[PDB]
Amino acid sequence: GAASTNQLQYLQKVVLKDLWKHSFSWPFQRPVDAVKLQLPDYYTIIKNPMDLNTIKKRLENKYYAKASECIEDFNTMFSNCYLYNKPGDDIVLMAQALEKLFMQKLSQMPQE
Repeated sequence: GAASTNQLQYLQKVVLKDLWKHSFSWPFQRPVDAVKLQLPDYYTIIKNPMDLNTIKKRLENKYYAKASECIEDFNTMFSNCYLYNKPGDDIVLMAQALEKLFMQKLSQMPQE
């Protein structure tokens, strides 16, 4: 698009796709529905919420001027999970496995 054109493509076609395909991705695919999940404090504690669909649509809409802004959103998805929940929680173990895959794919991203 503009800055980091091949890198934004990689984030969309490799990183996002491979995280989505991962079997643990489903709790991270859409914004947390705090009414349906009965979590009235979720959006009190998490002020920068992020999910894979928001990243997907942002990439589709060319929202990111550079790849680092998209990487920030991926990292925020994980950090929000560890902030809201506790060690040993099922959602935290799922996030950790996804984050390990994310770090592999990010490490393989070709330079600009």
